[PDB]
Amino acid sequence: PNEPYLSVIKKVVKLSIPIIVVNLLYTVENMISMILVSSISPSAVAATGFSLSLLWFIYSLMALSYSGTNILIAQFVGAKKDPSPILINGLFLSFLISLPLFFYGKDFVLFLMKVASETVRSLAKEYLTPIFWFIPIGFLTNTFYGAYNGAGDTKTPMKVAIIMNLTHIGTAYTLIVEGAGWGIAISEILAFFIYTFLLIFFKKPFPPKLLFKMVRLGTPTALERAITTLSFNVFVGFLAKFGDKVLAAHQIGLRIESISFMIGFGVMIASTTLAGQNYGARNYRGMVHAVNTSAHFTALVMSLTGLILILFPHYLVYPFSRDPEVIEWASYYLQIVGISQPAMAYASIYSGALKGMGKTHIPLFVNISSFWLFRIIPSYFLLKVIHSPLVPWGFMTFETAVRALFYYTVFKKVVGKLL
Amino acid sequence: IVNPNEPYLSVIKKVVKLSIPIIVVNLLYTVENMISMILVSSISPSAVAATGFSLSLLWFIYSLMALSYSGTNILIAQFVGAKKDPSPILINGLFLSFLISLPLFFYGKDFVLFLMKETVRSLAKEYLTPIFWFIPIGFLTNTFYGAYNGAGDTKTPMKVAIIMNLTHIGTAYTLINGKFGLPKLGVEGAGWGIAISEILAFFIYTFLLIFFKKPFPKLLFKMVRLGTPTALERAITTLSFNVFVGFLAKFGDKVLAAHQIGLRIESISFMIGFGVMIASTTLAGQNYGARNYRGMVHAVNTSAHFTALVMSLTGLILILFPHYLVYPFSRDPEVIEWASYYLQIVGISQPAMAYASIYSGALKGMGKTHIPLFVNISSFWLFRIIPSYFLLPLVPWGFMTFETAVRALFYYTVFKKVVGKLL
Repeated sequence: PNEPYLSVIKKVVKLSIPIIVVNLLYTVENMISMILVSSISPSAVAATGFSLSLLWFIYSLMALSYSGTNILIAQFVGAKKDPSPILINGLFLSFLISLPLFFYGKDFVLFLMKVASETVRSLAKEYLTPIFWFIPIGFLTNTFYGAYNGAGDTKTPMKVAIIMNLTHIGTAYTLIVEGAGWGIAISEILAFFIYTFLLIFFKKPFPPKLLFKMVRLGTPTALERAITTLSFNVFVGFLAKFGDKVLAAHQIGLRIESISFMIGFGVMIASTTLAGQNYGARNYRGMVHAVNTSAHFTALVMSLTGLILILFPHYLVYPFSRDPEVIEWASYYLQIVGISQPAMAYASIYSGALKGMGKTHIPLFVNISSFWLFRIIPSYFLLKVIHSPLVPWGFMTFETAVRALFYYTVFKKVVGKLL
Repeated sequence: IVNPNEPYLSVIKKVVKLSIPIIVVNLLYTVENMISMILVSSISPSAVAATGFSLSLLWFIYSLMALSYSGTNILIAQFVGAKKDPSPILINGLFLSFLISLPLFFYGKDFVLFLMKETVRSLAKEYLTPIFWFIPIGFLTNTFYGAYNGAGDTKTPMKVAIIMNLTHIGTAYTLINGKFGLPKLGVEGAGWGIAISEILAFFIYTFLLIFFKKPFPKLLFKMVRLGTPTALERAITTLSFNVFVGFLAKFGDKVLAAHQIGLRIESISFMIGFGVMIASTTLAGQNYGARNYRGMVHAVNTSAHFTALVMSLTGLILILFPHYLVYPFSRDPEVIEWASYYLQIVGISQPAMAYASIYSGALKGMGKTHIPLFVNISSFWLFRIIPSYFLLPLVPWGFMTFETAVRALFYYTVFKKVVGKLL
């Protein structure tokens, strides 16, 4: 409402560091899994990495189960209303939409893999056979992880994520390509049963025809994620035309940015929860200042981090790559993407804040509508003059800025009609 | 346009007066595609296969075509209904298709070859080179369509469709063969024959709005937010219906022939509902903006049951005489028995395809355009694709029927709970 800086960032950080921890644990989990399957064969690593980096399209439709619950429970707890009929319907919706992935889901993935090699797909079949048996289990765990975030108790998914990733890595270590998928499956079932023992017993998540609501709210994000993975695939294929050495540096820049993506996504889910609990309580002038201060602080954090990127180029990639004409490209990458990290703070906060406010159809109209018009398209037009990979990266950096002043200038006007 | 107490006959005469031009646009297109298939069938078998899979693929490519249509079909309906000036909507709807069709221009011709997984592909190349050349013109023409059925004037797109179809004889029959001494374009002829047909309609279409001021003389985010869910409804259902045809694909070509000919015999007795659906969209839009909610309900309630009677007669014809409808298209007997057993399963659902179509169009007029997205999708899996998976050729078809019958009682209750709370 009008509580000062320290007060609002205390209520933020204590519920945003847990999501940062969860996402960084996911990063560590997948890196250690890459290392675990690296001790098999380059073909096994190819299969595993391609099948994992391809699920961001299947493992991307659960934005219904996640968002349709996260958005509603925030406004319901904010308004002090019983947020019980959403957990039941949230779990029912997750289990309902996870079924078309149980059956014709892995076959869809094999179909997409055909469009690589043939042995790689046959090994990916072994890797995905146990994963798809417990896909509704993963949908339920995701609905839980999206419901605890709405009630303002992210420490519980933090603890459960520590448990789940430890179990994942341990079971994969024991069984190790099929055991690597058994790791995911067993981790998901264990985290799900832990959530169940926490739920019905000590009602810690919480103690019926809003399927319209959560469907209509989660469908836009379910779009955004998949239609962004495809778009970024086009943008990545842009770099494939000129050389394969520069091509493999974007896969390192992925992890370099991954920590900041995880931090911003944590402070995005947190700002989502905050904006939702203020909008539901009919406390709009509260969420204005709340997201304002959260953005002002996360922008300083991101300034510091993206400045680390600029000031320490090679001295973050030495363990990764150690050869000429590589440190140059990853370095120029970081130095170019260093500037556009505060903008990622603003574009994460404001977009996640509208999500909590209910404007879930806005992100795909600021992410997809930005993207092309300012990056990809202008580098798919200029790139016939300058034949160097600095064009897509510099345009990336400029476009994250103009996207960051999309969100800001579409936030001000949305709250105007509210007052 | 219809008041809350017109005696049914009064509107039943004023809905079949308006729906018939839409029915003639939907028909004659059937003849266009039939005659084009035959003309291409006059040459190579690979040409037949390539053209068939192209038109069945250009169904999906055209799913990004409703965004300009649904954006201008619905809006104008309300704008004309609420006696508000709908001209800027017209220009911002025409300029939208063009602007949004160049993504299909340039990188979009090889996209088809990409998705089509040898001579067959090369024949698709000499086919998808001149059509995509004038594809913005076709998008604009479909937007002109949309505008005309929205404003309530469907007879003009009827005449335009007639003249375009007549442009598919000559600029086709000739350009394929070569009576005019012109070189045999081969399959490419069937390309130009489509492309050229748009140009003609463009003239007539771009003529009336200047010379005769058509019927009449920012914020397109509205139009885009309306058109995107319809594009999803027509882009995801195509995909996911192929996941249902995989069910029947497990019995050989003799059942694929049954389903493929069912598509045809169906289509013949399909345009009725799609025409009345566009008409009911227009009616519900023109009454929603005019605050005539009771009259809107009365119109949709009367037209739904009238179309139910018509489709009951139609399904009865399909059930009583299936053998004679398949005799034109099949000589292998087992195919005959499968197609007859199929039409007896569809003809039942025919009356239930009137309520679905009418209520589907009706909720489009009154903004709510995400309804048919999560109504026609959450029904596939839940009722036709899964309950057929757990019981496995009459199981999948008999569940198709009752799915598009439970889609009736689902479209309705939503419609009634939405429209009773309008009052």
